[PDB]
Amino acid sequence: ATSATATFAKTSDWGTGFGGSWTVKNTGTTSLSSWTVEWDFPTGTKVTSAWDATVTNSGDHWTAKNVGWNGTLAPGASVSFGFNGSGPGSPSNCKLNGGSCDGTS
Repeated sequence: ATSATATFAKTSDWGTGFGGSWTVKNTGTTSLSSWTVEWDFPTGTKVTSAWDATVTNSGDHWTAKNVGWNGTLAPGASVSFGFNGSGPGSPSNCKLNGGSCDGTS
């Protein structure tokens, strides 16, 4: 609502592998620049490969960025990015844009 919102989704899991599908939507807020969605991966999990989004890691915390080098986007738009990780696929602590996430957590 009058801001940036995101939601978690499932792509496809093959036995032990799972396909993460995050949804990013920036509408309402002023002119944007880039979207950075990060979360905590307590349970045995790790993004082995990421597409359309550079997923990084740091100990027990993870983050996903795409325009972290240009940061040039409009105040209104919607984009999604998927990836493949080895584990359950049940991420938590959905915080993006410095602590922001609706319709999920």
